[PDB]
Amino acid sequence: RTQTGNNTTVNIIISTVDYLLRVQESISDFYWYYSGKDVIDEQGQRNFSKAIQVAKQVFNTLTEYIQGPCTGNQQSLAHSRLWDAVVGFLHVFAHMQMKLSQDSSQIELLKELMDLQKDMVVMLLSMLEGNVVNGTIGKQMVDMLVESSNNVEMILKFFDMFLKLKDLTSSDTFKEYDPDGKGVISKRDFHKAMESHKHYTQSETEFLLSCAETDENETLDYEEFVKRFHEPAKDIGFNVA
Repeated sequence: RTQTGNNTTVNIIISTVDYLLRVQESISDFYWYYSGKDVIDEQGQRNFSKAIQVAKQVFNTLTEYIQGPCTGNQQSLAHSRLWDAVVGFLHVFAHMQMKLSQDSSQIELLKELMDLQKDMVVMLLSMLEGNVVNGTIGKQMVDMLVESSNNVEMILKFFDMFLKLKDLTSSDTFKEYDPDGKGVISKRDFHKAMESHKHYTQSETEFLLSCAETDENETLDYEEFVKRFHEPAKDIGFNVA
């Protein structure tokens, strides 16, 4: 952050967040390109992977900067332009978290994006390490969240809609629909399960059915479905909470 002895000082902490802000804008533009189109091609999916890797590394560098309650680094990044990058990533996450889930060919991209979200939330947690009551960092973070209100609402609804999935699949009402231990429920019986659960609204039920991949047998493995959509929700949502 500061080279005391040297005549001239260069703020690497601010240069890193400037690069993060540039790369987040690039990712947002590339998403806006790939928004209207139904399916993402292989080249686009690979470019997303490389950009997500770069952003993940930058986030890890920043969180390594701001651990060991480095007060100077924390204050500098609080006054820097990090909040714009965070509010951009929040929008990108909130929309791709709708979009990639419906398609069954973007599982790897979805995992990369949910890992990037976890790292961003970890850096946000490290931002508040050793916080004081009514702190400037807390106030700026609340302002950033308020600016990104809608995206946080959609992310939190997505997380809840899949956190209730474990309770649904471990409930006895599901066991009487599937009395066998094979774990491959039919798509028809799965919809009857969502209807009987009556903890899921019609929109949530139809979205979960759409996001459920089924083979030519018209049956899906609910075990694999929950084992794909539950743990990322759990680990990211715990840090958000």
